[PDB]
Amino acid sequence: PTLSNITIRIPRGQLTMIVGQVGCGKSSLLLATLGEMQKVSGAVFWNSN
Ligand SMILES: Nc1ncnc2c1ncn2[C@@H]1O[C@H](COP(=O)(O)OP(=O)(O)OP(=O)(O)O)[C@@H](O)[C@H]1O
Repeated sequence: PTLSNITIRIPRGQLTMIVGQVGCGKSSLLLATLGEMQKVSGAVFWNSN
């Protein structure tokens, strides 16, 4: 695994400006959010209005 223990909840209309270092899981989360990263132990349920 290249990422774990991600516990963030964001309702709709929540502008969440992600900041971080040079290579500390910024774009990787941006891709894993869409579903392009293999998730091993994660409870994720995307839903909309
Ligand atoms: N799609 C991917 N598949 C495999 N490894 C990835 C993927 N995307 C990023 N990585 C790797 O995971 C690590 C985390 O990188 P990260 O996602 O933080 O990069 P970044 O935010 O684009 O970087 P930077 O701050 O330099 O712009 C790096 O070693 C990177 O090479």
